[PDB]
Amino acid sequence: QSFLWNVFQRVDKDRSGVISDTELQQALSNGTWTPFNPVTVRSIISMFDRENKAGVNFSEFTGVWKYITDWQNVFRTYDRDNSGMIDKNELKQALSGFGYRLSDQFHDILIRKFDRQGRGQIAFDDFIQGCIVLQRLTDIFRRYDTDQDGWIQVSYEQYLSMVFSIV
Amino acid sequence: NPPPPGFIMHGN
Ligand SMILES: [Zn+2]
Ligand SMILES: [Zn+2]
Ligand SMILES: [Zn+2]
Ligand SMILES: [Zn+2]
Ligand SMILES: [Zn+2]
Repeated sequence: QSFLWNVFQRVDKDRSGVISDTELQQALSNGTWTPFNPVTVRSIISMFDRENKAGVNFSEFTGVWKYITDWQNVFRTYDRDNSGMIDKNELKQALSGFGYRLSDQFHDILIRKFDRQGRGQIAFDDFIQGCIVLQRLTDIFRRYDTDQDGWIQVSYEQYLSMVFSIV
Repeated sequence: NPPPPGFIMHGN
């Protein structure tokens, strides 16, 4: 009750009562001393921001703290070598939760697309944003995956519909 | 010696 509350305080610098995007960012660690991915921060904020205030109050921050510790739980387990980074061999073991098993060097496309560190591995902040994009893509896929076998057959319009429904 | 992934509480 105060545990979640005394986390909210230490992250609220200007004491306005709202965790700003900048506040949550520099109160977060990707584990590489580089600034936490602002795109990742912006996403987690807007997910639990309900009055457009581009931030979260204690009510809204509870969802944020839960949403971020649940991701650290995921990151902690698949980071078996415990280097603070998820490598390709550890990525295969991680992205298994999306249903269809993916090819081995499809994990080289994902790691090229979402790694900002550029060291051929995936950090915690980039891991969250990557899955956010991935979940966004699979919701679009599941609409046409009625068959439920990981394969869809769509038209030209439906394809364009899928592309422009990314937002 | 960077802070572990996620929320950083004071004292690293
Ligand atoms: Zn604030
Ligand atoms: Zn690792
Ligand atoms: Zn490794
Ligand atoms: Zn089928
Ligand atoms: Zn230290």
